[PDB]
Amino acid sequence: GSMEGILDFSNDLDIALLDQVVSTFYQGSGVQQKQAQEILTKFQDNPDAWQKADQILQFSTNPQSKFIALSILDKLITRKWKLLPNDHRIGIRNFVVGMIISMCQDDEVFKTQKNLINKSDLTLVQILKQEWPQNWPEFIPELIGSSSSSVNVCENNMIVLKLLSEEVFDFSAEQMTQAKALHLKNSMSKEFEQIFKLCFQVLEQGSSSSLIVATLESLLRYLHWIPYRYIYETNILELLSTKFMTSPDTRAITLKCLTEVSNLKIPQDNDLIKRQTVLFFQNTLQQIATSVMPVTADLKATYANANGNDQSFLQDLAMFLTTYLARNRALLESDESLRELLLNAHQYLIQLSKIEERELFKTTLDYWHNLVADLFYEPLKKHIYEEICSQLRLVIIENMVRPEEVLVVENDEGEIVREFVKESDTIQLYKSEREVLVYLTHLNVIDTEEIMISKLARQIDGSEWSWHNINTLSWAIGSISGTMSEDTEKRFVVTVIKDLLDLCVKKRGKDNKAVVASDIMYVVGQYPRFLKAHWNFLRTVILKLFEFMHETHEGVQDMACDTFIKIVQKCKYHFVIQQPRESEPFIQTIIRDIQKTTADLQPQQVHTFYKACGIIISEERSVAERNRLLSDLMQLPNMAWDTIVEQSTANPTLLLDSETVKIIANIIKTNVAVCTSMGADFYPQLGHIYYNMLQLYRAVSSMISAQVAAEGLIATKTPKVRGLRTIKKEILKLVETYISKARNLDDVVKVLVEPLLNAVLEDYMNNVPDARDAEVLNCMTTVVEKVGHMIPQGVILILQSVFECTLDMINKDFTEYPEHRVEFYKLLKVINEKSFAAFLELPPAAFKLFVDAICWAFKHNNRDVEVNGLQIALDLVKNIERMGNVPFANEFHKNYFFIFVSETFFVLTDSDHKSGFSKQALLLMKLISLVYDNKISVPLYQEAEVPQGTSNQVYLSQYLANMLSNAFPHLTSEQIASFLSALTKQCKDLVVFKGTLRDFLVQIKEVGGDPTDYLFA
Amino acid sequence: IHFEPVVTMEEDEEVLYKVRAKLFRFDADAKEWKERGTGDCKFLKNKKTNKVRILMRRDKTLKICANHIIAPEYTLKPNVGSDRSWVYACTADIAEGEAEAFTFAIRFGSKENADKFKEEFEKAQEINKK
Amino acid sequence: QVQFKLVLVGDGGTGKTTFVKRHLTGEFEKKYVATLGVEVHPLVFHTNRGPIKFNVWDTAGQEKFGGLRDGYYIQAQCAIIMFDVTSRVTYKNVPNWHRDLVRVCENIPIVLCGNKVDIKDRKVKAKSIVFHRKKNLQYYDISAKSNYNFEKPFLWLARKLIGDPNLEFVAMPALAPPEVVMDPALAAQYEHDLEVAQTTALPDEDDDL
Ligand SMILES: Nc1nc2c(ncn2[C@@H]2O[C@H](COP(=O)(O)OP(=O)(O)NP(=O)(O)O)[C@@H](O)[C@H]2O)c(=O)[nH]1
Ligand SMILES: */C(=C\C(=O)N1CC(F)(F)C1)n1cnc(-c2cc(C(F)(F)F)cc(C(F)(F)F)c2)n1
Ligand SMILES: [Cl-]
Ligand SMILES: [Cl-]
Ligand SMILES: [Cl-]
Ligand SMILES: [Mg+2]
Repeated sequence: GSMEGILDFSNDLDIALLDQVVSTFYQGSGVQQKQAQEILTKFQDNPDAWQKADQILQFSTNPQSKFIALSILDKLITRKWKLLPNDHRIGIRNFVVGMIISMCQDDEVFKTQKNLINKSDLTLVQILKQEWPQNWPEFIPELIGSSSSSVNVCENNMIVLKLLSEEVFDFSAEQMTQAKALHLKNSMSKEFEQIFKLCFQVLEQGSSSSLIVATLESLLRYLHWIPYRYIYETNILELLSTKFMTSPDTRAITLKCLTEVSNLKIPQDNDLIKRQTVLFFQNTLQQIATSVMPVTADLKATYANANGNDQSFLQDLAMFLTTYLARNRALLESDESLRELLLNAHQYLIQLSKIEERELFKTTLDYWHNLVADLFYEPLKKHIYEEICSQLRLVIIENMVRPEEVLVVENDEGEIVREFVKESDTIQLYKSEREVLVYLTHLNVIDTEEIMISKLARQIDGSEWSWHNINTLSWAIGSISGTMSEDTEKRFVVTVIKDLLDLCVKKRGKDNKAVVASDIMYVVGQYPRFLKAHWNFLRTVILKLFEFMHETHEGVQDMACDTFIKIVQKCKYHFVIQQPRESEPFIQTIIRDIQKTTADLQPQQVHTFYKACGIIISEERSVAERNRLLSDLMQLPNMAWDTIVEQSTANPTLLLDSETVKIIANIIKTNVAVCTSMGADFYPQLGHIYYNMLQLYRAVSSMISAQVAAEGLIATKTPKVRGLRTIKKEILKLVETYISKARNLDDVVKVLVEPLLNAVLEDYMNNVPDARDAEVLNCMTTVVEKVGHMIPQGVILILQSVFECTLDMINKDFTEYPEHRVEFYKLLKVINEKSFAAFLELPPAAFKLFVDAICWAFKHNNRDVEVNGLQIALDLVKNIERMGNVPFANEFHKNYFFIFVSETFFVLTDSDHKSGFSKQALLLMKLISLVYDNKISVPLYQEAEVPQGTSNQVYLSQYLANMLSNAFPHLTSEQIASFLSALTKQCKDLVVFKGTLRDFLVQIKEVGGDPTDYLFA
Repeated sequence: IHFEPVVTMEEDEEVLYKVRAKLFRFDADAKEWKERGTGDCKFLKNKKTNKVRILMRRDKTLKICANHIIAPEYTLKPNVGSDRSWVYACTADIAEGEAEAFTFAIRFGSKENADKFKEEFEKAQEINKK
Repeated sequence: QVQFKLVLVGDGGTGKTTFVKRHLTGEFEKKYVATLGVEVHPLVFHTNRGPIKFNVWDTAGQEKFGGLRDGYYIQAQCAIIMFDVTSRVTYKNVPNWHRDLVRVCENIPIVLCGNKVDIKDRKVKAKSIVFHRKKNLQYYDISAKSNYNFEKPFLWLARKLIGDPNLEFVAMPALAPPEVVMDPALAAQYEHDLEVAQTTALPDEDDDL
């Protein structure tokens, strides 16, 4: 195609053609646009393309072409500047400077080509980063001088200085060496006196200009780093807080500046400076009230209208008020003449807190947290804010977000339904709102109670009735549990429940009933202290939850199950004892009627119910009685199990019933649920099913294998095979769950482990990859974690069965078998921690695969795998070091030391594993320190490669210099030598060592980095 | 004394059946099913012409992910991996614009819902026959 | 007609392309195929104020595939900055992307999106996400995989661009579909295509739907 002509550098660049390709890309569409994009990228990437930049800038009539030209230059300047002959550096500086001057002196261009001029300015700043001040000492003085010649030049100079400050102070940490950043920061600091003079003069002699706005934009950046004296020893605060607050065009930027002023480092014990800090705040608030809106204004309405920049302004006002007050409100709290200012500022925050905008509300809520936590502790302060706090109680109570526990919500058709998914993004918000409301309740429990009780009264009489209103109030009432004394809470809860029961009688139809039921469940579940004191009520609550377990409304039904277990987790002791005037502990009553109670529940809900019963049973510490309760609880699943075990042992065929498969899975899941809450106490139940369960595991394994053989790999996708594998997975889960909680480890080893390994390991090894359950690896991890020290031969067996076959599944790419990948490395990690001897016993070929596997883990971008890989490597090195001067350790170092060093360097430097930097650095430092400390007892080099006496320190440096020379050929020998000298000297100081690595990572991205940078200290 | 006061194209259709579902289309070029939408799948009978269509819209965006006549020629078939889905060939769906043929799969929250859909699908087919 | 240039930026692997594809076709692409420079896609939403068209410039997040980089931002009218809540480095880079973006586009509405909230092990804690406040960016937790809040960035941007805070998505008109009979000549090829479809398992059979 014709657009490709611009890629032929053997001919002259057709600028007209370039402008067409550029236009096609930015203004075109579809295929033509796509082709132009590819062409432009190729053009841009040509390493000689920079040589065309002058011609483009001169002859192009397309501003985007010129932008692209500048991007080409930026790439050259940032990466290859010192590769250029000196005349090309001068030439480039000159035409960039000249273009900027030329575009500023033509008013129409300066007005209409802002994008191109900003890009030019940034490109200039890239040259400054390379050249200034050492090879451009007069830049600042000449910029200052040029500013007087022209208003356009002066404004543009402010943009250049803003960008320079950003590049030096805000964005240098990642992009420059420590030494170069210090040099540029010191250089800007040394000339700032004169920069500030220009800025202050401009601000003094102007009003609302684009020049003023640009100057203020530059000031915002300077405030990040300049000494406070520039702000406090000049008249600049008066200008910022008065004059520049009056015009809307300057108001936005001025407010941001004042926010950063509020963050300056300022002396603590100077009365004069305190006065100035008060004064600018006073001025600012006066300007807001007279020029923008009074304290009474409805900011909720204004924000919602969204005119002009109003939303941004209100956001910025919130940021200003919260920032200032969190730091300085004490300055306003003692002097009676400052009380009105203090309270007015807080009244604006109250108004801002009524805005409907979740992210803004979090910002103001953070402030309110800061305030109320201070008032909770600081003597004599809360009374100042009593009216503010009272208003805040109302704001929070009226804007409570739905708790995670409340599972019903109103849909688009006005029906109250079960939520489709969890509202995950309001979890933190709820916690934050609760935190503030709890503090507010403590600050004035009478006010809080009066507000809540009177609001509830207005729900009852109907005056304020709505789903929104009863919900937010109920959630607020639940959320303050624990704030009142038991005695006070008693009266409060009784009044609330009486009123909530009135509503539930009156408000009818499934929607209302669901709303009110959800609110009572939430409140009741939030007050276990009350429930523990009032058994008759608790029993009544539980019986009512059981009724709700038969609700046709699935939301209410599900919430009743959650509320049951929530109450049980806190009140379980009261279910296990025999209460006065009861004939039996309530746990007996629950268990006896469990079939009827749970008949309408979905299986997972039944499992939750059983889990709750397990919590209660584990309260019984008399073993005989606990085991009897456990036996009673498990009666139904054990009776179903016993009949199945009889049938399956007669016929493997009866297990081909999908109905039976579901029944079995649900039995095992019920066991898992009970084991989860009972832990070590579950053992007698485990013993009842264990041997038949492992036989069932084997039988189901045979069915799966048979199905894959008969139908192909596709069989693994079928409902039948998935159902069979669910049985295997749940069995593994049950065993893992028990062992993870077991207190009698002797029984685990003597009774559980051998049959488990016998049942699971060969089956994993001898299935095709797609039929292997990652859950086997997960189960073995827990086995090794808990009893690995007691089963050395068992650990060896685990490795033999899973190591090589799993490695082969995951070592072709980084994505297949993701769960196997993750569990594989967790397993290797714990074996290396708990039973290192297992790796010592591996044949040398298998040990080599182990090293390969660890390094392979390094190269993952998946954090779960990467982190474990780096830890295994570090633990392995420690394991080897612990062995001392023995043949295995010597051979390990001879074979693998440099493999670990080089592999670690590779992931450190390839820009694709940045998440692992800290642990990579730790590992590298350990490796280097081993040689530095002479902890490797044999030569790391083969003989005649280097003189016979040669220390490993000398050889390590030679090896690394050669490795780096070949991997990074654009580095000078001195850069490499200096880097390595520093790195090795610093191998006992991790923070310094990491700085040196970060400096190296900067230098490898450019040419001609200064080797003295590695002397930074 | 007078005080002057202060100054979808599914309207002609009956909803025979509604069910929550996930719809897939088969990409034959790749060899995989790709999701087309999740939301309410409705069977709509046009009150003027008595013809029954499937109309399905995505949650939140409300974009049409299925729009086609429940043709008497169509046949719901099981998918190998599911007991709660149907697959079928559609010759003329206009969710994206101009009529286009697809192989669809539709999956439901449960087997019971899937079996209800098929019964309703076949009822609708008999209506379209009349 | 009413169309707006939207640039989508953020670290490689954050879900930019997956997010756009979800909106374009409804699909969820599991594979990670790195975007090369930029991919442009038109995307239309129907609203109570008429149709709004976004020309989505889905840019490459991988430095090695960055192409024209900030060159893509020229004349953008809005933007989405993406990160991954399971990867702290991607949040750490948000200020870098924002810097590069606003240098070219000085006054546009921008949404910041923390993607992949479906993943249980979240690493960028909700409480940590504050960068948007001083920069006046909207923020949403999202998941391209579960569709959690997936419509929110476009709804907010549309509201800002049309200048109507009460703008809502509305159900697009649904024209009567045609009656077509299968071509008898293609019936045998129909049989084959359906067989392959029936015997290719549906993905994510453990999902609620
Ligand atoms: N779990 C989960 N995975 C997701 C989500 N969104 C995207 N992914 C996955 O993340 C990977 C990368 O997605 P992709 O959209 O290519 O990322 P990108 O930001 O466009 N990368 P690039 O900048 O290189 O083009 C894919 O494997 C995709 O399936 C999500 O919400 N949840
Ligand atoms: C209202 C019950 C109702 O619909 N009634 C009573 C009638 F007059 F017979 C008609 N309603 C909704 N929720 C409750 C309620 C819930 C709970 C629980 F904590 F379990 F959520 C407890 C009770 C209790 F009885 F203990 F007070 C009531 N009542
Ligand atoms: Cl431009
Ligand atoms: Cl208790
Ligand atoms: Cl040298
Ligand atoms: Mg992409």
